[PDB]
Amino acid sequence: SFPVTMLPGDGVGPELMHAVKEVFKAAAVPVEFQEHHLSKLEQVLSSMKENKVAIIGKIASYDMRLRRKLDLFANVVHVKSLPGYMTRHNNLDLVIIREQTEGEYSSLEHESARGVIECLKIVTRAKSQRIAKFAFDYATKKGRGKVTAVHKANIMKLGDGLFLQCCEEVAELYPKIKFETMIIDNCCMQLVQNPYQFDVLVMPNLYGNIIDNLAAGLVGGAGVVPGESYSAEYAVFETGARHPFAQAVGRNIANPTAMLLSASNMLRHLNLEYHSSMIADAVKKVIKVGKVRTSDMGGYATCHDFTEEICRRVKDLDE
Amino acid sequence: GGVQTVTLIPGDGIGPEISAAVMKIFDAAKAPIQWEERNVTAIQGPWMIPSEAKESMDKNKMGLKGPLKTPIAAGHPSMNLLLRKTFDLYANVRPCVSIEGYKTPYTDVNIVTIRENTEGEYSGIEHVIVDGVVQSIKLITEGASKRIAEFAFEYARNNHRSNVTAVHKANIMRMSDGLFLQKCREVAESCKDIKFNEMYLDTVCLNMVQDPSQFDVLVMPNLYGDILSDLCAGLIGGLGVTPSGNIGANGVAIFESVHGTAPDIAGKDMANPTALLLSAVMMLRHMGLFDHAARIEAACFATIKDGKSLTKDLGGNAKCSDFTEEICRRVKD
Repeated sequence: SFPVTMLPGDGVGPELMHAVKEVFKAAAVPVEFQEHHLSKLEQVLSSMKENKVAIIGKIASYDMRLRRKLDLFANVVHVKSLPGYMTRHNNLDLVIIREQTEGEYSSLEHESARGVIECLKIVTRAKSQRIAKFAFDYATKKGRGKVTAVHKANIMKLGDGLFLQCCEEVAELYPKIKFETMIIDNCCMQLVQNPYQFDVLVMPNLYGNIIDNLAAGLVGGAGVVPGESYSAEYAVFETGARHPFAQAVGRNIANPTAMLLSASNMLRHLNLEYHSSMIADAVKKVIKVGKVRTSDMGGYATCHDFTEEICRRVKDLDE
Repeated sequence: GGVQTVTLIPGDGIGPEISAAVMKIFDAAKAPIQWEERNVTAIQGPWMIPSEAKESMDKNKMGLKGPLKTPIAAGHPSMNLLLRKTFDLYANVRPCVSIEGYKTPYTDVNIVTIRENTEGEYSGIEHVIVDGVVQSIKLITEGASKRIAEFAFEYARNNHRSNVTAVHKANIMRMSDGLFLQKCREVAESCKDIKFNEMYLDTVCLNMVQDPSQFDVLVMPNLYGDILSDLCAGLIGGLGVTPSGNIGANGVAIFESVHGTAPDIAGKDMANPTALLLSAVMMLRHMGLFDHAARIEAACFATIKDGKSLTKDLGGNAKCSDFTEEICRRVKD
């Protein structure tokens, strides 16, 4: 059973998706991938209408259009230390919830005079109240205790203040979750000094870009942090820090950990808890034993060698 | 050769204590500096800072500013906003270097973040289009972008620095950040003695937290500078140990502490002047008193590696004055 749309994407995306199906076939996972080698191609919206979930690589711009044609307004990134992989900050566990459809990401730019460029940054009560209720629903669904709202409302009094205001309003409906606000630049500095004061963070688009990759590098980097993007009907699974030179360099060198890890999140979403717990734990255990590690984690292993070992452990029965 | 007058703004809270501690450390090394205390707290006549404060900073170009208390009034503007527009402070410079006594997870850090201070998302332009729809305007111009990229390659050559990195998000804001990059490259080709490259804000953020050693001088637009500079602060110890200067027009510069006013320890002899000291060291170098600065700097660093006297916030029981006098002792080598 279970059809899932797969967009392999730009860069090493095709090689991670190859790892995903390889571990999936290994763990004998009941999921058939209906894949489109994109890059209208609104065939994607049709397949998601029937399938309702996707796994995607790295792709207004297409990315921010496809997001908009899917209303993928909420982005979730799980910053969680993996036991075997050691970093300056260990035993960390954060959720970065990010608005995706507004801000500076809609190409609203123009020239008002020669050499004077204006670029618009859009905040609306609609999209902010929505991402704010989503963050608090995430805190309640998952047992998190605090939601910190990150902004720069002291400079952008309107607008960043609109976003702030909706957060405080939404926050009264959830009196069982603690709610704090912090200023983006202060937040970034606390994130390196002491990231353990944070539980769930919620921010608009551009700040979310920054804090996605900053937290990602706290616990291991672009190769191990996974992320989802949700609609109200749709669930798209990707990697957490999806910045421009994230894993694009190299062939057979990339880390499949983040893609596998969110692939196992996708399985949890599909209600396949058995295969989610298996693949996740396989991945996590190959990292802990420290036998094979990819170059970004300090080892010498090829992407194929790392994936091979994940399969050898999903298939093992003495575990 | 000659004695100079620096406008000194002591500020609030631990302000006067750290100010008066820096005056004492300058005295100790017989540094050619007179001080002229002014007050920058804003008034509004026919919004502005007191006339005596303007005439002071205009006559003697240098200032040294301690922490100001955040105003209470809603309508009261940001004090740094009034300071910036009065003297056209366009380059905010933040050298972030690990301190040898103060152990941090990051040990090899030596970064300078030059930050465009005039425009960007701090344009101050916002509109309510319709109900519940706001619009903040980010502004990038070719003049300002060029000015900052010139400063950064200057700073890089003057302070014998080897690489400059233009940090942008031109992949997203293709026209605004694109223009910024365009002029950075333009300046970079007329100063081919410095290895220049570009990175994305998010690539720098993800790399900074993993390995700060690879970075050097970083030049970027306003918002990106604000975030990145505090981020790099946390790499070395926080706002309490980081210098800061704002270079402006007519030779004007104000060097500042970025840390808090800290009133709970006001009066008690417990504040830390390291931040305000290292900013006044910047001031000395910006004025060309290079040996007085390299000396004062060497003392303060030596005091912190000893450990004998550290304030409450670096792991010591030593008072603000026990710390200060140790430096003054040390600076008479």
